[PDB]
Amino acid sequence: GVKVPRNFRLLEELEEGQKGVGDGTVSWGLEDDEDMTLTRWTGMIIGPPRTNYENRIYSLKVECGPKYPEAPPSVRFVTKINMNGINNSSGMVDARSIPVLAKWQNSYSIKVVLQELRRLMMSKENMKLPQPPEGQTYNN
Amino acid sequence: AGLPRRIIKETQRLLAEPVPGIKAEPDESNARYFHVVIAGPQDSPFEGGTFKLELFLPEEYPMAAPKVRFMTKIYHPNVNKLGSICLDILKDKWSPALQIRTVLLSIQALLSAPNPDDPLVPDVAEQWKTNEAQAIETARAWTRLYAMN
Repeated sequence: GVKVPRNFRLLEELEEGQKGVGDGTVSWGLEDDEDMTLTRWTGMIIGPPRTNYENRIYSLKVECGPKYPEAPPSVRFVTKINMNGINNSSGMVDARSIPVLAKWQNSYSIKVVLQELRRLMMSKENMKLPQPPEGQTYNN
Repeated sequence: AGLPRRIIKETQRLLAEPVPGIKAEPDESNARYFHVVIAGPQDSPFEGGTFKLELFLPEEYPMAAPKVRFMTKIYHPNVNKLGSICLDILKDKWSPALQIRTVLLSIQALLSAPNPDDPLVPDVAEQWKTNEAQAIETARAWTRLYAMN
C-alpha cells in the first residue's frame, strides 16, 4: 500500500493540469508559479450547457493543505455563482454539501473536485437558479 | 510484510554511514520518503548555505528512478522555480544498479558544476551563459536570502 507523499502527488497533478484532461471543460494550475509548497491552485469550470451557468467561465481557488490528499482541499469560487453548497456572499464551498468533499477519499484530486462541481451544476436544484450578472467576483 | 531488502538496507546505510555534506531524516509517516539537507559545495556560490531536498522511493524502485526535488529556492540553470532537478540519472539514464548515495552526490556535483548549455530553465541559463559573473553573484545572493536559516 505505497503512499505517494503530498508534494509528489501535487507534482503529478501539476503535470496533468498542464496536459489537460477530457474535453477541457475543467482546468487547474498553480496560482503562483514559484510556490514550492504547491498549496494554492486556480481552478476553472466551464458552466455546462442547458443550465443558467452556460457560456460562463468560473474561476475558483483551491487550497491543498499539509494533509492533502489524505484530507480534502478547501475550495472557493472567485466568480460569483448561485449554487447549492456555495456560500452566496463569500463563494466558500461548504464541504458537507458537496459529496466529493463530504466523503473525501485519498484517491481524489483537484480534477475530481472540479468535475464534481461541474456535474452538480447540472442538478435540477441548481440548473434553474437565477444567476448574478456575469463577470462579478467575491471579495478577498 | 515490510519493505524490500534493498530499501531496508539503503534506508539504513544512510544513518550508519552519512554521505559527506548531506544529512537525511526519515519522514514521520512514510517509510519511503526522506527529508534531505545538502550543504552548498566547497568553492561554489552555494557554499555556506544548506538546501532542503525531498526524496521518495516509488513502488517500482529500483526499476523506477527515485523522485527528488529541492524545497529551498536556488538560482541554478538546472533547477527550476519549483525545485525540479534536471539530471540525466533521474530520468532516462536511471538504472537499478545506481544507488541513493550516488544520486545525492550527483546532485552535489550539479551544484558544483552548473550546466548552462543544456539548461532546464532558459532564463537562468541565458544569464549563466551570457553573464556568468553576474549569475554566480545572483546564486550567492539567493544563498544568502534563502539557504542560511
